[PDB]
Amino acid sequence: QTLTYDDIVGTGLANKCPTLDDTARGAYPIDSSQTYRIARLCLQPTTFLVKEEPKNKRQEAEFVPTKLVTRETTSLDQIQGELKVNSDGSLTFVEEDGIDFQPVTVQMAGGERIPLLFTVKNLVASTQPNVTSITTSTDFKGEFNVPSYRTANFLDPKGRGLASGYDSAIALPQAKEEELARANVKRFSLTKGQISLNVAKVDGRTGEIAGTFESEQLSDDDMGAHEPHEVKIQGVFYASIEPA
Amino acid sequence: ANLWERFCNWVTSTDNRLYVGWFGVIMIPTLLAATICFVIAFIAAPPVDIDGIREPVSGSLLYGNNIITGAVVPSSNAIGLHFYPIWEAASLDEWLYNGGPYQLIIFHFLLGASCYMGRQWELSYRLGMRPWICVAYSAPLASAFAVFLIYPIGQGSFSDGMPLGISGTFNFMIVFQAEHNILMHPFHQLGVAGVFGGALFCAMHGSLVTSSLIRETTETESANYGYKFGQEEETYNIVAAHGYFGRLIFQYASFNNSRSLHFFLAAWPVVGVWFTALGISTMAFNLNGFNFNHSVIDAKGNVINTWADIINRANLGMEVMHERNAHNFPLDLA
Amino acid sequence: AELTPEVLTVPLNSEGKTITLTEKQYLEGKRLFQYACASCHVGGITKTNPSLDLRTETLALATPPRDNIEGLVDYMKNPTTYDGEQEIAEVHPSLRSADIFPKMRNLTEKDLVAIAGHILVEPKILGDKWGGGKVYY
Amino acid sequence: KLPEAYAIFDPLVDVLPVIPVLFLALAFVWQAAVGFR
Amino acid sequence: ELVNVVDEKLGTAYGEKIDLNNTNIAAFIQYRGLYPTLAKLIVKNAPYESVEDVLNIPGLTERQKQILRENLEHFTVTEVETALVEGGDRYNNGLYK
Amino acid sequence: GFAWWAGNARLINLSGKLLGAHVAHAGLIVFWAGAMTLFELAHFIPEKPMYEQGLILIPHIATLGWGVGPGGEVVDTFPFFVVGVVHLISSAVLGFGGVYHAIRGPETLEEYSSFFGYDWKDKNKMTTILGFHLIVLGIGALLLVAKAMFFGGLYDTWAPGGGDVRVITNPTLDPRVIFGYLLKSPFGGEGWIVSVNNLEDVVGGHIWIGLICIAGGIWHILTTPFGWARRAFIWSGEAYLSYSLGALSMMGFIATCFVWFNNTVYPSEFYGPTGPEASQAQAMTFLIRDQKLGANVGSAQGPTGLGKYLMRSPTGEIIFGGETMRFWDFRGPWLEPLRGPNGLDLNKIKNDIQPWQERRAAEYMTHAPLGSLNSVGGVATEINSVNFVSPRSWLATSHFVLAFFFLVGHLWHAGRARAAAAGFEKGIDRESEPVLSMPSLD
Amino acid sequence: METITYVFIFACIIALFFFAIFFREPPRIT
Amino acid sequence: AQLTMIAMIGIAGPMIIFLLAVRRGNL
Amino acid sequence: MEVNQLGLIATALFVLVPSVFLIILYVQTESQQ
Ligand code: CLA
Ligand code: CLA
Ligand code: CLA
Ligand code: CLA
Ligand SMILES: CC1=C(/C=C/C(C)=C/C=C/C(C)=C/C=C/C=C(C)/C=C/C=C(C)/C=C/C2=C(C)CCCC2(C)C)C(C)(C)CCC1
Ligand SMILES: CC1=C(/C=C/C(C)=C/C=C/C(C)=C/C=C/C=C(C)/C=C/C=C(C)/C=C/C2=C(C)CCCC2(C)C)C(C)(C)CCC1
Ligand code: OEY
Ligand SMILES: [Cl-]
Ligand SMILES: [Cl-]
Ligand SMILES: [Fe+2]
Repeated sequence: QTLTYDDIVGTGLANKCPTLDDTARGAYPIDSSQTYRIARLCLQPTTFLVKEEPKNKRQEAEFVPTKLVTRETTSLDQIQGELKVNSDGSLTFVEEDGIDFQPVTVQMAGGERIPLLFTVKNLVASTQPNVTSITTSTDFKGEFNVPSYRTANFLDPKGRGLASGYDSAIALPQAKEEELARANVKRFSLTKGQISLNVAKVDGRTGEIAGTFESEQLSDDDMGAHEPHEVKIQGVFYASIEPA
Repeated sequence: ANLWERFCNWVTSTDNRLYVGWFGVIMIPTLLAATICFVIAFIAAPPVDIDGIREPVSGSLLYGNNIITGAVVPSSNAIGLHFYPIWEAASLDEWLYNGGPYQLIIFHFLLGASCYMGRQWELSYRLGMRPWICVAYSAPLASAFAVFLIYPIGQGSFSDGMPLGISGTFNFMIVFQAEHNILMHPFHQLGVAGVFGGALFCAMHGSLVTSSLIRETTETESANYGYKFGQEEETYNIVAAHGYFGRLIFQYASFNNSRSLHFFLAAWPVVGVWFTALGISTMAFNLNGFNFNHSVIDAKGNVINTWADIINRANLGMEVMHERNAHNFPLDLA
Repeated sequence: AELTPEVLTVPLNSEGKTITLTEKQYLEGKRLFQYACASCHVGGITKTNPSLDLRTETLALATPPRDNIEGLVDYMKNPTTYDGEQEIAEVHPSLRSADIFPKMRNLTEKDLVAIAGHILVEPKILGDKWGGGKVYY
Repeated sequence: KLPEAYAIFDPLVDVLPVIPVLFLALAFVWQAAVGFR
Repeated sequence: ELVNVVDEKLGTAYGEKIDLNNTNIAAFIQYRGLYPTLAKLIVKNAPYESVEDVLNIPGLTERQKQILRENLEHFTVTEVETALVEGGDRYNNGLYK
Repeated sequence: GFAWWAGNARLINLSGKLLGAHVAHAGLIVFWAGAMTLFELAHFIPEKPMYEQGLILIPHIATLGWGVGPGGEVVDTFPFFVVGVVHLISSAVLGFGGVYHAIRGPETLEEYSSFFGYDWKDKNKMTTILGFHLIVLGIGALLLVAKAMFFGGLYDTWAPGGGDVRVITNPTLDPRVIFGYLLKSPFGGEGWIVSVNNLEDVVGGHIWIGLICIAGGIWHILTTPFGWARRAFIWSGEAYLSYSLGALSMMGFIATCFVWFNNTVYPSEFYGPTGPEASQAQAMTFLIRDQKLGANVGSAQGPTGLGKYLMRSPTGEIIFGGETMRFWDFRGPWLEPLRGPNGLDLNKIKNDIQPWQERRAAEYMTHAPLGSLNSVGGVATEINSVNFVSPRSWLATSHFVLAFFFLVGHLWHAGRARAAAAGFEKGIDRESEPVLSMPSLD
Repeated sequence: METITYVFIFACIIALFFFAIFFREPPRIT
Repeated sequence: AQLTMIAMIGIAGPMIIFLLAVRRGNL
Repeated sequence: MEVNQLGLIATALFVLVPSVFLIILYVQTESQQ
């Protein structure tokens, strides 16, 4: 049994991944031969931690918590990709497609908004070797790409952009432009992130799994205007497996 | 002498320095809530993502605004027409980012100002007046409803409601002109006639009474001391006013009846402003100004531009630049 | 300037034969184009696929060529994609799809010619404005 | 279009919906004749 | 040291030919037989080491190979520019009329 | 005592001439319904959507199940003609009673028969007249129920297969549903009674209202007002008119929103798409166009960082991106097949969009209710070419205007009625100025 | 400093309101 | 053919007034 | 913000000078009756 749109709509459950029965401590075994896909990978974050800037040398600031201000708009879902068996029994998941990004802005203490592109774009995550069964101790580790939070057409408040827009500060016609080059020349950042996925529940009957994830990635750099923050994301995930 | 009856007598008392009344019972709390939230947001609200694209616009003084540029920013386009009270947000920080204060302020204000109009009816009844001053105020009140409520409803978003700011107001009137060609809309043209005309007749009537003041003073004192509050006789000569004005134009274009003159003074701007409020309220349903773009062509079929076409080139410049990051698809249908 | 025969003279087919419309046919075609087509193709653009317009250079490069009365009358009968590879009668008004596009039901054969005529003459009168979009309004 | 046997009254019908308006105009002809009493 | 990478790409063959690695799909309409079908294939199978790799797209009918051959002189390849290919911008770059 | 320009106030205590005024005016209403319908049919062309044709009355008839079949295809125009003729004819009878009672009949009624005569201050007689009209109204609402259940059904835009006429066999009687609507928020995603989205609930509510109206009609025939009502109201003809002007105003504002938002009892097939509908249809259109070209619409990040085609609503549902994010509460029969329980289903979008949905979206996007006063369709910067203003824009704006003035009329008459009741409507008594016997404020 | 100035002026206006209303010259008849 | 039936409708109204006056009726 | 430093003195004087003048004339008016 399941729910219809009109039961879910406006509740906030649309932003929640599907969960597994607390009884689901099974194992999903892997035909070294046959192939497999992930038909649906869902990532729901629950916590956003930003790294502070410590000002001095050997202090290294901490990951501090943040308040979400963009509401129940945070989950990645309907993701899919190849699930391969490598020679040594490591499994590798290769993301293909899905709603694999969400803009998020969290608020640090003191008012600073920190936007980010919570993403798993182009994720490739692997297991240890000698798997043969997906179990409630299987870990995936991998990395993904983080494109620029704004894409190329995006126009700052003075009409300046990368693939469109003014190339100077037109309101300051005879100002010295070298002060303003960082704000005038937009740059498209492309950085990597890292993610661990920890399986803690498995339905051996149905091929569904679920657990916990932690990813680390960079926040928005406003097309090069300013330095990014480091962000740690914790949440829960769910995935379904199919014989491809 | 009963408690409720003594309360009722204080609410409706004609002896309070400011009349309360039953309409006042709703007005006072709601105008206080809207005023207090407005004042605090104008000074100190953080930026608000008006257009739902995670691009917050800074509207308050502490975030780098002056009196001219500051505003309380309309709520997020992501909210559209959904109700967004404080208790629907996970926290005040979220409510601030998404533009919650705008909704609180406009709903309380519209309510309180509605009760303001009723309060005008009520005291007039308590005083033995005729009742229709409130009908005069319905013209401004309708105007406020149109830009804060009706236009969002028709467009589907308080994000397109009018901003509570001086420059916000200008941003609203510029986008309105590009999406509705309000200048070519006859109801707006009636508003202008109502407002130009209203200022004209204000000046006329004030200058005509002032010209015919009866000498009651010396050159060393304000003529204004020639009138004493409550005096029974009138303080100017209306026949002398009529005799000047009738000759300036012709006799029959001048009023010799003060009641007809003053009712004309009331009706002209009230009716013009009803229409211009109707204009906003109907352009809310996208029934827009006259469109004569390329209406003149020559024998071959070349377009012969008129001033309507030049207007269109301005509208186009507004259209393509407004909310420059918000549109992904080629037609701005709301 | 006026609606002369030189302007009303448009390619019939890709051989290179020409045909000269009358002023009547031209105004017939314009009327019919407003009736059956302008909702998507006002001004020679395509609101629902702006990448493809009705400029003559665009039609000339379509497969099969559409910069002529025959190619256009055929298009209204059996529309294809720009490269000719698939028939799109299911989603484009055509005589072949008049069961689902009821406005095409009363179009006769000479109506098609007037319409195709309008489309070929209008660029000659309006120039870049036809298929140019709001930049040229 | 109308059924054919009424083909005839097609241009009368193009005019009928405006007749209610005429009644308002008509109230002013009546008052002009009676002196706006 | 701060360069606009899009402007810089206009100084390359990207500025004169259809760049099989970067150009939005709407540009395949300026030469016949290429849109939508081959355009769709070229874009999905990008990126290309050199212009002649297009002919090694699996599934090509010999008619398709002929049209590509006909048009190789209108193609080029430069390095993929992230800014032009992220966000699905090769399928829709924000530009209509 | 009234000038010529307020001359209809001279009928207030002339019950016979005032009856003629009402009945003649009722003839004007029936005349226009008839004449307008016949004008529309004369001009109707069946191959063209109704909403390309300036029609507001034919759409109301089609909606009751007459003259149309599956898809709103017009099958038979005769019902339209019949409706016009019978209305036009019936207005002569009302015209006839009208001019008779207004010019020739007894000026006042109460001396002829003590049944038809009334005094405005007769609280009993007035609630009795009220009750008769309540029962009439109740009967009318059941007429709709009878058509839906016994005489052919109603057009159901939602009917599987593109819409069709359907008989309503199981009207919703559950009062938790019927009256549940009356307590939904009027704000977005809720929409009070405007959100009613199925004909079971429409038929069922008309059962309730018919019964409620008959019940209350009998109540008011049988009772006299209680003292708390006697003391709270003004009992006079102007006062009663003011009460009704307020009700008409409120109803006109509701109808405005009804025709602007509801695509169930104003099927889009006949009235054109709603503003929200058209806006969603554009996002659908380019989503389809781009996906056919190979775009992965689920993973395509737009300029802002939000999805270019798909994003989440504030509660997480997958929705169309761009400015139309504001219209995600929209529901229409061409769209719902793509919806799962998290909102738009990416796998249905990839695999299951049908040509008829591509067609419907293209059509509704190019028939958005935007247009100039002179009926040039599209945004205000569009060139002349397309002669189109949506019936919904004409119906929403007209009734907003009317609703507004009726509110002004309510304030006008309600205030006057109060002052006339207390005896100062004509001005202040110079010898007894209330304020001159009041203490000074300061 | 600009913020202080704007709010100060607004604050003065609000106080002026207070005196204009409650400490007006009281209108007196004939 | 929009004078073979219209003109008469517009004239109908003012004619009732020209016949009631010129025959003094309760106007 | 990089605002005109003289704005402050200008605003202060713009307020103070005309206001002080009105106060001077009011208080001496009152000391008469
Ligand atoms: C159910 C509706 C209704 C009813 C029955 C009445 C009834 C009455 N009203 Mg009320 N009134 C109403 C609605 C209604 N009103 C509304 C909606 C308003 C707000 C606009 C008013 C505002 C109002 C005022 C201000 C006054 C009345 C008065 C009166 C009384 C005399 C009216 C008279 O003789 O008019 C005579 C009619 C005319 C002079 C004609 C007016 C024509 C209008 C203004 C033009 C409309 C033209 C149209 C839009 C376009 C024209 C097209 C062109 C081709 C001609 C009468 C008791 C009077 C009163 O208080 O007496 C007790 C009075 O002073 N009414
Ligand atoms: C719906 C519109 C409407 C209606 C139904 C009425 C109805 C009425 N008015 Mg009001 N009135 C109106 C609009 C309306 N008025 C407007 C717009 C104004 C402002 C100009 C006025 C100003 C006004 C004044 C100043 C007075 C009235 C009075 C009256 C009443 C007596 C009229 C009389 O004896 O005339 C007699 C008129 C005639 C004999 C002339 C012929 C009129 C007929 C009815 C024309 C109809 C022709 C029609 C095509 C025939 C079809 C026949 C077929 C059905 C059989 C009557 C009930 C009077 C009243 O209250 O008296 C106590 C009064 O003094 N009216
Ligand atoms: C609500 C409208 C209404 C009201 C309250 C009145 C009231 C009155 N009329 Mg008027 N009358 C009306 C409409 C109305 N009439 C109409 C429309 C016409 C023209 C057809 C007339 C023509 C008329 C004449 C010619 C005379 C009256 C007379 C009278 C008085 C006596 C009635 C009587 O005993 O008849 C007896 C009652 C009946 C025979 C019962 C009739 C039942 C009807 C026909 C069926 C009703 C069903 C339903 C309501 C109709 C809708 C059907 C439709 C929707 C398809 C009374 C005050 C008389 C009078 O005042 O003389 C001084 C008189 O001579 N009336
Ligand atoms: C045309 C409709 C109509 C009208 C004008 C009246 C008029 C009247 N009724 Mg009747 N009534 C009607 C229909 C109508 N009734 C029907 C159908 C029923 C059956 C249910 C009744 C049952 C009824 C009873 C049982 C009683 C009356 C009474 C009265 C009198 C007092 C009315 C009053 O104070 O209301 C004013 C209402 C209030 C002060 C409280 C209402 C608060 C509501 C909920 C506000 C909601 C407004 C909101 C903005 C809109 C959303 C609606 C919400 C529910 C979602 C008055 C003469 C009383 C009387 O004296 O009878 C002899 C009485 O006791 N009525
Ligand atoms: C049909 C239908 C339906 C249903 C419906 C219903 C069932 C409804 C109801 C309705 C109702 C149920 C209504 C009510 C109303 C009410 C009102 C509107 C009220 C008012 C009030 C008032 C006005 C008052 C006032 C006052 C006061 C407050 C104080 C003292 C004085 C006085 C009395 C004045 C549905 C939706 C399902 C669907 C579709 C169809
Ligand atoms: C359906 C039908 C019918 C019916 C009809 C009718 C019912 C009629 C009516 C009609 C009418 C009912 C008429 C009316 C007319 C009117 C008019 C035509 C008016 C005019 C007006 C004017 C023009 C005015 C002027 C003035 C004055 C007088 C004063 C002041 C100033 C002024 C300027 C306003 C018949 C039989 C045909 C048959 C067929 C069908
Ligand atoms: O005019 Mn242009 O339209 Ca009414 O929405 Mn679409 O763009 Mn944006 O949000 Mn404010 O603004
Ligand atoms: Cl803007
Ligand atoms: Cl958009
Ligand atoms: Fe005065």
